[PDB]
Amino acid sequence: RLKSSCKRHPLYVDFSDVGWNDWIVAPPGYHAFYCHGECPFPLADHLNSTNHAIVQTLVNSVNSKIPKACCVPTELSAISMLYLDENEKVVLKNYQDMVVEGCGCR
Amino acid sequence: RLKSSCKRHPLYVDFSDVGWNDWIVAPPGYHAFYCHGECPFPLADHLNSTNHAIVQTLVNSVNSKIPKACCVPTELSAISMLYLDENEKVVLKNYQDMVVEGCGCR
Repeated sequence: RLKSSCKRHPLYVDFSDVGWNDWIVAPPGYHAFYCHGECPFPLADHLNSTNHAIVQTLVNSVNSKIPKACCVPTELSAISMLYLDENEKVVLKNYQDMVVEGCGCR
Repeated sequence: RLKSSCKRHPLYVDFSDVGWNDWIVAPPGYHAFYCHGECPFPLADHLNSTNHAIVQTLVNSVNSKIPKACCVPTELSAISMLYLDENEKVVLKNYQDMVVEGCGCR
């Protein structure tokens, strides 16, 4: 766990490995992706940072006791899941914030 | 840099230390705060996590090559700043995402 600038990485999630296939009927898993990568001080353009992230990035370069801005997901999307609630009812719900579309520094 | 659950920490930022007092007339600095703290697998309630964060937290507990959800700011607020643009014009602008109100796992 350590690499260049903040970016999106591939990550398929199998519901059976995380023990969710018990309640999630479908899909069996999904391409979720994830974010990772240092948020540099010279602030990459392409990479987006909130004003706070920028302020913190700068402070960090003049004082290291303060952490750099983290590389988290900034753009997400949803996926459908057919599952069974606590009462064994079959539900088809559209779950938000499941897939990482874009990454950024925050 | 290493502590318990994700939480907000105090952080005053002096524009002179980060070399911004040159263009920012006022204020001289401000209480920005910052976020830090591990995002545990048993997922603290009070602490908020996106669906993705939850999925990633879980994966992480069954595979460590994948990073835990990061502790970033989830609720921010703005502050006013009187500054001078590139043309030496005095501007009073309300800058968004400057202050960390709440923290979370993403």
